[PDB]
Amino acid sequence: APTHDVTTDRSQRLTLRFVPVDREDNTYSYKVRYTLAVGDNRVLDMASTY
Amino acid sequence: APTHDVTTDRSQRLTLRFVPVDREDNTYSYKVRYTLAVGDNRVLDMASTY
Amino acid sequence: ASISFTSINLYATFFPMAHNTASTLEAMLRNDTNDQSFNDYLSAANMLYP
Amino acid sequence: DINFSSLAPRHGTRPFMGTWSD
Amino acid sequence: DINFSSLAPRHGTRPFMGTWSDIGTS
Amino acid sequence: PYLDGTFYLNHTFKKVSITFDSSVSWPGNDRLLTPNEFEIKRTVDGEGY
Amino acid sequence: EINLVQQSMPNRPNYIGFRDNFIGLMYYNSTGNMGVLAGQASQLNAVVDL
Repeated sequence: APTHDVTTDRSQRLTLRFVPVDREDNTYSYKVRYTLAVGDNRVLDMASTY
Repeated sequence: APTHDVTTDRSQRLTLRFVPVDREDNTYSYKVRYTLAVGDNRVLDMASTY
Repeated sequence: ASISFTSINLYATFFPMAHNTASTLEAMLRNDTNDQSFNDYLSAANMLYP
Repeated sequence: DINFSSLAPRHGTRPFMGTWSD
Repeated sequence: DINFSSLAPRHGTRPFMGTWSDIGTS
Repeated sequence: PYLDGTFYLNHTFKKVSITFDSSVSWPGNDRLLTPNEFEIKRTVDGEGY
Repeated sequence: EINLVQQSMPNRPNYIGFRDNFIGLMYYNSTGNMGVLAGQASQLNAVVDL
């Protein structure tokens, strides 16, 4: 396995939950807004969002 | 009392109330996030937060 | 038949990339010769005629 | 065909790409 | 004891004429 | 199942926790949603885990 | 006529109220319920609870 500069997890979770910051509960639609934050020195793939 | 360089004459609050930026109630937990901001030339002590 | 939602969360899974490596890749992908591009698998104009 | 414990890159990532200190 | 040596700089109070003032970083 | 690999009783696990020297938690340093213990399965949920 | 004869005793005193310094009203020393204090840009947690 490679070592140096391939992985560090110094107090950073692999999974972050993000709870809504606005919500709407209309009869035919439910809207939810989030603040999706990607910290410094992190890259997020949007193919792992659900 | 010292007459200068111990108190600002600028408009500054001595108390600030940070409303949640996100909250979600679970079934037995309550999660509350804030953005705690400290302005320039203001020093905050975490003793006095509650 | 009815449906109602209580709580919709967003879960985002971040790779724990090394910090130096992470911000090397930030520099590269903040350039306009390295701008990402996507396409639909079905690239089409869709028209329904009666 | 391919299977697990054999997915080897060998090579690192960053300090080969020249950097020099302040 | 149970842990408490988490104390101040071991200064003394600054010298003055007329009991008090402020000198800051001087 | 020892020799034939005919396992069938893996669904009975509900946690495993790994520590080294009884003061280091191996998947610790924040990784999992609950960092210091793996949980194979959770009954009575509330975080949507 | 025989339910004239009955006896009574007060119920046990039971006092209910929040703990000594609000003990157990926040998760400390917990998994998946850790607090956060972090930068806003950095996003890396500066609290580790064991």
